[PDB]
Amino acid sequence: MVILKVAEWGGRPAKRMLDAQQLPINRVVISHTAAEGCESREVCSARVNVVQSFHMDSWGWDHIGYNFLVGGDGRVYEGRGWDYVGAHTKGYNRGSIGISFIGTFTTRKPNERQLEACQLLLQEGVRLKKLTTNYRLYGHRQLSATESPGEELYKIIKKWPHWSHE
Amino acid sequence: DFVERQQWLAQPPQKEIPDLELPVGLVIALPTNSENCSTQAICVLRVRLLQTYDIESSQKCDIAYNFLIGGDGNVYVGRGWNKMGAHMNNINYDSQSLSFAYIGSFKTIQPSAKQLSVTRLLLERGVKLGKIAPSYRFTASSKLMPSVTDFKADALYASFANWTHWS
Ligand SMILES: CC(=O)N[C@H]1[C@H](O[C@H]2[C@H](O[C@H](C)C(=O)N[C@@H](C)C(=O)N[C@H](CCC(=O)N[C@@H](CCC[C@@H](N)C(=O)O)C(=O)N[C@H](C)C(=O)O)C(=O)O)[C@@H](NC(C)=O)[C@@H]3OC[C@H]2O3)O[C@H](CO)[C@@H](O)[C@@H]1O
Ligand SMILES: *[C@@H]1O[C@H](CO)[C@@H](O)[C@H](O)[C@H]1NC(C)=O
Ligand SMILES: *[C@H]1O[C@@H](CO)[C@@H](O)[C@H](O)[C@H]1NC(C)=O
Repeated sequence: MVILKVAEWGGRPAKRMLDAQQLPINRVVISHTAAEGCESREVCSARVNVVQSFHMDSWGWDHIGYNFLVGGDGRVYEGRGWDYVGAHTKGYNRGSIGISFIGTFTTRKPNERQLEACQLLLQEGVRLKKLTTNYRLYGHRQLSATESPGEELYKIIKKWPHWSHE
Repeated sequence: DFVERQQWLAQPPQKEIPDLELPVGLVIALPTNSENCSTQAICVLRVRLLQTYDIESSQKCDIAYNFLIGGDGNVYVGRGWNKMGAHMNNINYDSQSLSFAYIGSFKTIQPSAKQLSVTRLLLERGVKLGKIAPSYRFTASSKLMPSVTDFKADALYASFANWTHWS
């Protein structure tokens, strides 16, 4: 598994110090970016930079909103990481990890590498004690009024063992 | 001066969109009836949120417009030069025009001088590229369909009233 740090994908640091999470975290929220996907380090880095600008400049947040993003190249792009509170799911940022699949998965499935990367990321979080052993996983749409993470991606994660409707 | 779809986080279109027969003889101005914008970062917010509205509330295949013009004087690429828009909800008009949407609401508020000047450059670029016929008509969506309340933007259209190609 490759996790590219903010600096490694050419991103900016936070505008100010972010709030720290109480670890271990037992909620994960899966979203998509609802923009174009990507199949290489160059293209995915480009996509994540635009996302960071949207969150920091257009919305005026203090950093890219996700804890992690997963590219169609199979690489993980670090956002806020495991230890800080995100800006991805209103009311649920504290005590959760927000992971966004880069792309739009309303009628198209995420690819083999993207799904593999996310599975490895979650297993790494449990292994490092960032996530509880019995963490609950949700689609963004269960917690917020949205299409996110896209019907085809949501149908996939609904069959994952950690998925919860509570 | 052009902000490409990727730069505004555009969602890819839901399905294939039909090509226009080019060049078009008609260019149509419309308001977005969203809040306006004076910087690229806020215009990007406006355009990306309009795209969602157009797809998810209006059930369109993509943002409804060929190009969008922000108060910052930048041109935001919508469906572009070559694809049919969905601005009039009428296949006769939509298949035979390009749409320029002005980001904001302009019933009493005027567009910025930037918005108006870049419109001139945008129309000229279209003529040079074979997308707009040299003898094009530029008109208001509201003139074409007087009954449509969302097309009303008196202060926008008054700003083009003395332009030679305006009808
Ligand atoms: C196809 C699709 O998914 N469309 C959805 C569409 O998805 C959007 C899409 O949204 C995606 C799916 C997304 O994951 N959005 C996250 C980032 C989002 O906006 N989440 C908000 C929460 C944002 C948030 O928590 N912000 C913090 C900001 C905090 C600022 C500062 N303290 C900091 O920490 O930086 C906040 O308010 N926190 C408070 C304190 C709280 O938790 O109570 C939510 O769902 O409530 C956007 N893409 C990106 C990359 O942002 C882009 O803009 C429109 C479209 O494309 O969203 C609209 C709602 O606007 C939905 O109706 C659509 O169905
Ligand atoms: C945007 O709208 C506000 C409120 O009407 C106005 O004061 C401002 O000048 C407008 N900005 C532009 C056109 O750049
Ligand atoms: C109509 O607009 C005027 C200003 O309101 C004149 O400056 C101008 O001559 C005319 N517009 C053009 C240049 O076509």
